[PDB]
Amino acid sequence: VVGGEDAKPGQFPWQVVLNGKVDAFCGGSIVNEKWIVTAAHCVETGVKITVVAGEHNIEETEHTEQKRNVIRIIPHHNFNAAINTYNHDIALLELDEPLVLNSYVTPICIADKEYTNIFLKFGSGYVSGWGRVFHKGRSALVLQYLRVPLVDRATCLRSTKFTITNNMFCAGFHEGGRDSCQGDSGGPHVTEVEGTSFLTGIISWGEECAMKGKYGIYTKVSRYVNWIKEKTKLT
Amino acid sequence: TCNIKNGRCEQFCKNSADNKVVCSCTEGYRLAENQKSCEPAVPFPCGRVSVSQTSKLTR
Repeated sequence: VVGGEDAKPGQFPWQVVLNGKVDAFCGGSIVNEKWIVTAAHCVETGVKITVVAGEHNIEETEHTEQKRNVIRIIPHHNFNAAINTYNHDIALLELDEPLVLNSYVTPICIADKEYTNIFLKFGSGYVSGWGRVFHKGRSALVLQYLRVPLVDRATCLRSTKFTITNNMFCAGFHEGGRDSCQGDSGGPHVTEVEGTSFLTGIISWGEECAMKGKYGIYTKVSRYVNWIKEKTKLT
Repeated sequence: TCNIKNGRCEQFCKNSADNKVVCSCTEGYRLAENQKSCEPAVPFPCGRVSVSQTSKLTR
């Protein structure tokens, strides 16, 4: 996250960090004790993934962390159907052992399709992660967060030559300077509704970071809430 | 009607006979007494911050 602030411990208890061949390479959000939702481009098959919930400072500890191994990965079936489009950029990770819920490990709420869209339409969401704090620069140690305004679709379309599908939305500022960035993918875009947060998007892609005239692009979660609910049922 | 102020529902609203409204809440919550607000029904319901942060207050 470029231009954001340090989160306080337990401020975003649904945020998890993913570690693998590269440390802290993407983010994710807790759906329930056994499931994480993230971006499909962070987990294209192969490699071993480790999830850390209750994380705050990647190089310190307050003993709130819970590390789990990923036993199953489910990228949306249409992801990568069209080469290099980033359309359908969402995926689910099943944990080996359930997480124990507490003040530092809490699920993000997920409304139905209609309400997720209404919540997105509120126009202000929070994005968070341990990704780049400067375009082409270092990654964060302490979890970063930033409020980003929704951008009308027409303006979104005109900001880039790449295609913005009905499965994506733009968020950021006309002047730039504040944005999600490399490493923040898979992390959540959330909307707070009277003290309760709902997942409204997934950090997905962009052109560089925080550039004036450009915006961060997010996976539109409302189009995928039925799929999430169907794949993450607990037995 | 859910037309205005989401029918006064804290979370979800659905229109009912004669311009009436039925409020509802997400998993982990239950409709409160007023049949408008949403109440925690589990120790750690989704989307809420419970660390309260800091510790300098009445509590």
